[PDB]
Order: sequence, then C-alpha cells, then structure tokens
Amino acid sequence: IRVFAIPPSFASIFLTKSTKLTCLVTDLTTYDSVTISWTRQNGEAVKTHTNISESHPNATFSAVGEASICEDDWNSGERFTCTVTHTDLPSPLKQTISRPKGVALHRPDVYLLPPAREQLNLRESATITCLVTGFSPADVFVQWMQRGQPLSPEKYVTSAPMPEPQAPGRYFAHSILTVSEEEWNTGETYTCVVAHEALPNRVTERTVDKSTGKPTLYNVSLVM
Amino acid sequence: IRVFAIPPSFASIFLTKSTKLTCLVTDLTTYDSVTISWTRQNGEAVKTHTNISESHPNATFSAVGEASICEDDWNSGERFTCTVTHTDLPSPLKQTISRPKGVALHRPDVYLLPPAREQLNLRESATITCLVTGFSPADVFVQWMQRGQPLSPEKYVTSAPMPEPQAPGRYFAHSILTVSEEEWNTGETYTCVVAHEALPNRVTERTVDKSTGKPTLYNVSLVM
Amino acid sequence: IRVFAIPPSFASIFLTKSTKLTCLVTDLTTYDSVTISWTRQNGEAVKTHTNISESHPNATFSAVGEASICEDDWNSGERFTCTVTHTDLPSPLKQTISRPKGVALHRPDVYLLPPAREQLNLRESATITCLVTGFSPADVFVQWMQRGQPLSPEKYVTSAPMPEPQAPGRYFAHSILTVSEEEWNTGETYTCVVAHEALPNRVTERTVDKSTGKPTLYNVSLVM
Amino acid sequence: IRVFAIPPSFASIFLTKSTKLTCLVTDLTTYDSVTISWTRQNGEAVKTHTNISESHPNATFSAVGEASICEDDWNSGERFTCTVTHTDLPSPLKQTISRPKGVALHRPDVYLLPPAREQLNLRESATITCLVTGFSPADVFVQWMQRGQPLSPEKYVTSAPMPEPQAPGRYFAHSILTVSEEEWNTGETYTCVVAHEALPNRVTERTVDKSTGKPTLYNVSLVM
Amino acid sequence: LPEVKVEGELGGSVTIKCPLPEMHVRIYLCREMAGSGTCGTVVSTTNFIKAEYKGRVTLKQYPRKNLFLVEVTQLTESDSGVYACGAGMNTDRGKTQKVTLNVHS
Amino acid sequence: LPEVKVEGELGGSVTIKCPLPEMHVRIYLCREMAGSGTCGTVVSTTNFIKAEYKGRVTLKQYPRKNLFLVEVTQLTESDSGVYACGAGMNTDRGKTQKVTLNVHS
Ligand SMILES: *[C@@H]1O[C@H](CO)[C@@H](O[C@@H]2O[C@H](CO)[C@@H](O)[C@H](O)[C@H]2NC(C)=O)[C@H](O)[C@H]1NC(C)=O
Ligand SMILES: *[C@@H]1O[C@H](CO)[C@@H](O[C@@H]2O[C@H](CO)[C@@H](O)[C@H](O)[C@H]2NC(C)=O)[C@H](O)[C@H]1NC(C)=O
Ligand SMILES: *[C@@H]1O[C@H](CO)[C@@H](O)[C@H](O)[C@H]1NC(C)=O
Ligand SMILES: *[C@@H]1O[C@H](CO)[C@@H](O)[C@H](O)[C@H]1NC(C)=O
Repeated sequence: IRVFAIPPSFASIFLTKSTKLTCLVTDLTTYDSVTISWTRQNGEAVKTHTNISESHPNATFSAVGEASICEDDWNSGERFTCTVTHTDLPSPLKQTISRPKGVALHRPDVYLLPPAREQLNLRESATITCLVTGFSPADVFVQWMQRGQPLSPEKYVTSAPMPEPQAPGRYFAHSILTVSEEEWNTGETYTCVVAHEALPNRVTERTVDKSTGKPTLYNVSLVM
Repeated sequence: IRVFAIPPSFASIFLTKSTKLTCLVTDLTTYDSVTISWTRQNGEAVKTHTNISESHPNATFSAVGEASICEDDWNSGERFTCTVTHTDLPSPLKQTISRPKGVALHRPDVYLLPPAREQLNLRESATITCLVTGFSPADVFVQWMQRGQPLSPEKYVTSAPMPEPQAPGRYFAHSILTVSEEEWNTGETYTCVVAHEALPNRVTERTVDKSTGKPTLYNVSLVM
Repeated sequence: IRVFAIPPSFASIFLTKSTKLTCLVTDLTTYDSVTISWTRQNGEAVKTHTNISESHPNATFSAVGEASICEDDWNSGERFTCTVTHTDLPSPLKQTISRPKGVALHRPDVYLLPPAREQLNLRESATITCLVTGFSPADVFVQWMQRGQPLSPEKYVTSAPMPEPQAPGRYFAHSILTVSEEEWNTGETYTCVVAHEALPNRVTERTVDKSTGKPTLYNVSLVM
Repeated sequence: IRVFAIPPSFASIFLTKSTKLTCLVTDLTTYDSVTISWTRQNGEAVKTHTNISESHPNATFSAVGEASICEDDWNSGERFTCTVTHTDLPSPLKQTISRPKGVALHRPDVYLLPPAREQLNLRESATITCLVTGFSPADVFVQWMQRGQPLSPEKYVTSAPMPEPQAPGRYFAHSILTVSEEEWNTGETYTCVVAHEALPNRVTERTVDKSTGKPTLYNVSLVM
Repeated sequence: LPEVKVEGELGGSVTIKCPLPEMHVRIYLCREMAGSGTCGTVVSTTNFIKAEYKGRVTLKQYPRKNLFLVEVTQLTESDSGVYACGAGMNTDRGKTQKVTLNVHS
Repeated sequence: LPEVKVEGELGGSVTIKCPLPEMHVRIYLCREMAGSGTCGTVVSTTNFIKAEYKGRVTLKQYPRKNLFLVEVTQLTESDSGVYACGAGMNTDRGKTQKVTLNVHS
C-alpha cells in the first residue's frame, strides 16, 4: 500500500493559475469502481474528481484526486486530508499535506550573460544564459519572452535548484535559451522573467541585446 | 432609501492580495439593532462582518459589512448580494453586485520621461513622469520602486484614467515622482511599475537614469 | 429648494473677454411664469437676461440668467445677487455671489517635454507634455499654438489643478498634445501658452522643436 | 476757444490697466469755479472729475475731465460727449470721440538683433535693437523685461511708428536698450515684449542672449 | 525578402498579400518613404490609419493560411511605391516582406 | 565678490548677512559643494529647505537697508564651508556674495 500526495508547486501555480493538488494511489491491482475524495481539516467536501488516471499495463493501479481550491486557503496554514477506500484495503487512508512553515525567505539575484565570442565566430548558433542565485527556498519559475510572447517551452532548458556551495540554505539555478546567431545579430531582444514567492511583486525581468555591455571606443576631447 | 456597495477594485486586489465584498447604507436615520450579512447566487451565506462603523453626522446612518472570498468567483461573475434589515423598512433591502463580464482588453504602453534641463538649474528638485497610454478597461495600478525597494506613496501622484481622444475606449494616466536634483545627478535609477489585467503577468517595469539617451559608443567633451 | 449660480471663471474671462453673471434654479418642479433678474450691492438692476433654458427631465426646473458687467467690479468684489420668483415659494430667493477677496498669488512655472525615443519608433504618433507647477489659486488656462495659429481644442487634453504635496497651497496641472512622428521630425515648433492672474501680462509662452538640447557648437556623426 | 479731447491710447491702456479719457480745456483765462463733466451718448452721468489741472502762469487755463469706464463700452462703438461751461463762453460745448472704425488689422513681426562686434570690442557698452515691422494701425506698446521684472522705463528709447516705405497702410518702429557689456557677456538674457491689438493674445515675446545665432565650428565625422 | 510586385488599375481596388506571423501581435503595412531612411506606418493593429489613407484602407487578419490581407480602395499616382509589411514595435526593424505598386492609366 | 568671513561657535546660532537686490524675486543662500562644479540650494524664497537643514534655518527679507538676513540655528562640523548667496533662476550663475563658515570647539 503506497498512496502519494503531491502538494501544489509554485512553478505549476504560476504556470497554470489553476492551483491543484493530486492524491495518487499506487501499489494496488487494476481494480475499477474505486472511491476517492478530498476533505478539509473539519471534514467538509470538495468538487468532483474528474479525469481519473488510466490503469497501467505493468500490474499497477493509478488514480488521481483533484480538489479545486484558492491559494489563500492553502497558504493560510489550513491542512488537507485525502480519503481512499478500496476492496483490498477497506480501512480508510488519510494523508496530510501543507506548507512547510519555519523557513527563512530570501530574494534571488538574476544575472543575464551574452553568448561567447568564439561561439559567435562559428556563425552558427548562440546560447543566452540566465543565472539565478541566492534564493531560498527552492521554488523558482523561469520563463523566456522574446517580444512579450513566451517562446516555445521546448526551446530552453532549466536546471533544478542545487544548494549554493558557500551559502547554506540558499540555492541557485541556471537556464539556457539556444537562438540562431542571425536573429541575435539583428538586434532581437531577449529577457529572462523569473517568478519567486519572495520577490516584491513575485515577478522580476532582466533583458539582454547585442549592444548590452559593449564598451566605449572613442574619447574625443576637442580644446580651444 | 438607498444602500450603496463598494465592489473590490483591481487596484485593491493587487495591493492587498485579498478581494473583499463591502456595502454601506445611506439615506437612513441613525438607529441600532441592524445586522448585515453577505449572500451569493448559489444561496449559501459567507463569513461574518466585523468592525461596525459609526453614524454620519448629517442625519444619515451607514453600516459596513466585510466578506472575504476567492477572486475567481468575483471574476467568474458570481452574483453577490448583501442583506440589511432595518426598522422603518418592513422588507429587507437587497443589493446585487457583479463584475461587468465582457470588456475589450488592451495592454497599457509605459513611457518614462527625464526632468527638464531648465528644472535642473535651480538645483532644488526634479520631477520624473511615468506615462501610461492605450488600456481598457480603466483599472490600472502604478507605483514607484527605487533600488528594488518601494517608495512611500506620499511622494508621488497618480491621476484617474482619462479617455483617449484618438482611440475611443482606450484610456491614459500619468504618475509624477518628485526627487532631488542631487539624487538624480548621483545615478539612482528609478523604476515605475504598472499592473493591468491585460498584461501577461499583470506586471511591467521600466527604468530611467541620468545617462540613458547617450550613444555609449563615443564621448565628446568640449573643454576650454 | 436651491438656486445654484455659476460665477465667471478666469479661464472663461481670458477665453471670451467678457465676464458674465449666471444663476440656475434646481430642486423645483417644472412650471412657468418665472422671471429672473440680476441685482448688485449698490442696488440698481442690470441688463436683461435672454435665452431661456428648458425643463430638466428629472422632475426639476432650471432658469438661466445672463448679465454682462465690467470685470473690474467682479474683481473689486461687488456683491451680485440674482432674484428668482416662483409660485410655490411665497418670498423670492436671493443668491449672493462674490469673488474670494484675498488669496496668496504665485506665478506658475512651465516645462515642455519632447516625446520619448521608444514612442518615435512605431512611426505612428507622438505626445508632447506641457507641465505647469507652483501656482495659487487654481484658476489657470492652457492652450497650444502652432506656427502662430491656435490649434483646435479637440486634439489636446488638460487636467484639473491637483494640490502639490511638497508646497501646501501651490497646485499643478498637465497638458498633452498628440502630433504625428512625421510632423515632429519635419521641424514644426510647438508652443504651449499659460494664462494666470499672478503672471505680469497674464501670458507665458514656451516652444520646443526636434533640435532643442543640441550643443549647437559641434556636430558628431558616426558613419559606418 | 479751444478744448482738446484725447481718446484713450492702447499704450496707456496696457501700461496702466485703468483706461481713462481727458477733456482738456485751453485758450481761456485763469478762472476758477469751472464746471466740467463727461456724459454718454444717451446723456447719463459719470464719476467725479478729481485732480483738476493747475492754471498755467502764461495766461492760459488748463482743466481735465476724467471718466472711469471699462474697455468694452469704449470699443463697442458707443460715443462719448464732453460738457464744458464757463463764464466767458456760457454756451455749452460738446465734443465727440470714439474709435476710428474702418481700418484693416495686421499683426507685427518682431526681430531682435544682437550688438555689433565692433561695439563689443570697445569693451564698454552694448545696445540690443528690437525691430517691429508691418503692423497696422499705429498703436504698439514695447517693453523690456530682464528676468520677469521690467527694466526702468528711462533705460530704453522707443520710436514713433513711421509708415513702412514699400507697404502702404502698414508701419514699423524701433526700440534700443543700452546695457553694460560685462552683464551681456555673463549670459544675462533680455527679451522684447510687444503689445498690439491684433496679436492673438495681444502679447508677443522675443528673447536674445550671447549664444543666440552663433554658428557651429567643429564637424567631427568619425568612421569605422 | 519576397516581392509580390502586385499590379493594379487606376480606381477600383487592389489587395496586398503579406504573411501573418505568430508570437507578433502588432502587424503593419509600412510605406517605405526612403527619404531620410525612415518608414511611416500606413496601417496597424494598434488602430492608426494615416490621414492620406483614411477611409480607403482596411486590414483583416485570419490565421487560416497564415496570411493577412490588406485592401486599398481607390488609387492615386501617390499610390505607386514600396509598402514593406512586417511586425514588432520597431517599424523600421521589421519589413518582413517588400512589395511594389504602380498605376495603369 | 565680498566675503563676510562670518565666524561662530558650536551650538547656538550664527546670522549670515547678504545683500538684498531689486528686480530679482528668487533669493537663495546656495552652498558651494565644489564637487563636480555644482552648487546645491540650501534655502530659497520659492520655499525649499534642504533636508539636512530642515527646521534649523530661516530667511527673512526686509528692504530697510537693502539686506536680507539668514539665521542658522545649532551647528555641526558639516556647517564649516562656503555659502555663496545670490538671486535669479540659475543658482550657479548668481552667487553675488561669497562667505565662509567654521566651528570653534
Ligand atoms: C550635423 O550632421 C548630421 C549628420 O550629417 C546632420 O543630420 C542630417 O540633417 C539633414 C537635414 O539637415 C537630414 O536630411 C539628414 O537625414 C540628417 N542625418 C541623419 C543621419 O539623420 C545635421 O543636420 C548636421 N547639423 C546641422 C546643423 O546641419
Ligand atoms: C565621458 O567624458 C566626460 C567628460 O570628461 C565624463 O564626465 C565626467 O564624469 C565624471 C564621473 O564619471 C564626473 O566626475 C565629471 O564631473 C564628469 N564631467 C563633467 C564635465 O561633468 C564621462 O563620465 C565620460 N564617460 C564615461 C562613460 O566615463
Ligand atoms: C576621456 O576623456 C576625458 C576628457 O579628456 C578624460 O578626462 C578621461 O580621462 C578620458 N578617459 C580615459 C579612459 O582616458
Ligand atoms: C558635416 O559632416 C557631415 C558628415 O560627414 C557632412 O555630411 C556635412 O556635409 C558636413 N558639413 C559641411 C558644411 O560640410
């Protein structure tokens, strides 16, 4: 008997604006006519749990329970309880998931770096790098927007938050968007919007273009 | 004999992260033994109000009722009515409150302007303008950030959305921040942030500093 | 049972070169056989009104009375009262109208601002700002002149005097003129003129063109 | 018997804001207890004629009659009449003065010129010249304001409007302000405000400084 | 890059065919003034029809074949030049397709 | 041109004597920062008292002897430099009289 409860993640909440939680039931046989429901701390009821996951062909059972709620209830400290009943396990099953209170909050620092000159010389492809460092806890959502329209999510790769080597409790993450050099050389502007639950508006945007960082060459000083 | 309510505004929602339903009574002589409750289209009641107000000194009475609910229902358009019972009226008055469902949406365009040269000659102060144009509906929120920390709202002024003459339906607004000529001539980048429903993350930031329109490629200095 | 009057404003005086005394009736059911006359502190009557108004469709009646007199007496503070006679009221109502005699006077400061660079990239339009600050009382008149000929008032917008946070008593106002990026890039000097009582001739003009902040001593051109 | 009536001049009206007209009685003996009064077209009365001119020691009599009126009455076409009674001439005397209707109106053109280089080389004094040309009729009021405060009227000299040599009906005038060279070389700004009853706001201002008109010397063109 | 080299007749109307891209909201049919290296927007999705073309042009977008069509009603000698169409806030840095126009009369 | 070379003591108050000119409405007691060639207005008739000097200085004008007097209450090491006083909108192009200040403690 193994039933998994997945608390909502900030990345998913910001991505879908439709906060959801899942009670995944596994380690059981493929039996139909199951009963799954989500209940609050005081034992109330929730909406219907539609879109039940299909059974797996490897002699495993999958079921999901979705409870539509609003973020203030989840983040106010209220605790949820999942109800699972089955013929194999007639005893009711209860699981508790909530926010892990008791952690300090810090704001990330975003640094956007241009492609390497040697990479540009190949006159083939270019990679812009976004470095998010110093944020705690580990729940950062990174997205790339070219001209106000987000690029296909399959164009960039983001890294899981690995602990900062010198700073205990704080973390860092990476994000690489590979663009064609021709586009980058035409002045196309790219920005790295990052969402964290410690930022003032929980949103922050840093941009980069071919002219960003280039130094001054001529220092004309005409004297009379 | 009227009861006027105050529906939650987008500015209040984005400022407090809490949508609230509130209604006040007017044109009624001051009395007591009055209970105010909030109801919804579904029919069930909601949380109880608190913080009873006082009696207006112009021979009128007003009662305030607070009810905190999910903003999704307010956006969805749920019908919310507050019921007030008085002595002179035999039947309690009903006040239905709902958001207008269906408005052309257009993202606002922001433009920051640096202080005039003739103003930076008295060596006393400077005024920076954040100019928002092209946005429907007329629910916009503007605030100023310095060095990643918001400033006090008692040092800038924001106007009300005035309709655009050229494009009918579109509106425009203006925000002015009064700083010191010293501070402005000592770097100090200033950022105006605008929140609107048509915006992708409902957030938009722009910055201007003393050196913003420079070529940054050459540097001409006339010395005598 | 009220009769509200409209004293001449400084904006109207400077716009028409004719001070006029006007009063309207309100909260009275529509009727007829009503005569309106204007009287002064000295006691003698003045010219007869013309252009009888109509009946408001909200069960209210309004009568308008015009009287043209020298602005010097209005400034001097002569007491002007219009007398209206109705049937329901047995005694005609008296409405005294006088200018507040004694206000701190401060000349307004004007600042014209050129359109933002990011706006002159869509090659569609441009907005020029005339900014008036530091003036008491709140009677100011702004209009735009192009090539010595005034423009139509249906292509610029002026705000109402909003109190200055820093200096109490002082006010500020803003006027925006929407022109074309073409016209602005083809010279075309634009002038905003401000009329206030504290001004020496009650007139103040300033102009800005495409080339205003240039050194006009050297001319650097980067060509590749 | 010679009695002179002086219609108000636009220069005096703009200078004093207290429009006045004078009925000067001359060619009589120094006799006291005279009676002089001003009357309108319909025979009404005016205010008291205070400040009677003193008799002259050269066996001539001087008397002035002042009637305080407002400009719209004078400029609306209404005609005035002066009443003079004396022992030597018991017969009443009447004089009619008004605006000379039937003349075209044109706006002046103002050109402000800097001092001559040779005059500056003397390193002593400098003279700024204001040239007002092409205005009809001949009633122009010229004034000089350094920093918003008018300079002493005894510092500059203005010329009477002489007919334009090539343009019939139009006139031109001059005005010379002599300033110390030291002041002019320190960037002191001077302006020439001219008032005419054909200008849009009846006011126009042209300014001049040491840097006004100086041409560009350096044309730097750096190429890569 | 591509040139329709569209042709027409004096009077009547002519349709300009230009590609409708995605991830670009502002769509314009700029006119290449080619005077001081500046292009003036004739029409846009932001709603701006030049005064000289007011009441004579329209822009309809429909992502069926990834195409947006712009129609010019009436015709004048002035209507015989280049009308580069493109997207993005910067008008001079778009001009995805170039086209030419003339008059046959 | 003239220098009062006014002197004072720590604490208490010191009065700065500067000429009150005519045909000039704005009267200021600018402080010569002498950093990047810029002078910051300490006080003015337009009503602007620097934050560091807020509630400690005042400006009274009376054309009796063509003089306006400015009093500085309290005193700090910071209050030991040049305070050129002048008139006109441009603060750096006035500075009619120059003065120096110090502290004796
Ligand atoms: C200084 O040089 C610049 C660059 O040559 C001049 O800018 C040109 O001005 C003309 C009109 O006078 C325009 O037709 C050109 O388009 C401008 N060049 C660019 C690159 O836009 C400028 O006019 C010169 N200054 C003066 C006073 O003549
Ligand atoms: C280009 O040259 C100018 C003139 O030398 C530099 O302006 C100076 O900047 C420093 C601070 O960096 C100030 O202390 C000076 O007051 C400035 N000079 C003037 C006359 O105000 C400018 O900084 C140079 N540009 C860069 C990028 O260094
Ligand atoms: C640039 O020129 C200015 C003025 O001549 C000079 O002060 C400065 O040192 C120069 N920059 C460098 C890096 O030498
Ligand atoms: C100034 O320089 C520009 C750019 O090199 C050039 O086009 C122009 O002709 C020059 N001016 C004169 C008067 O030669």
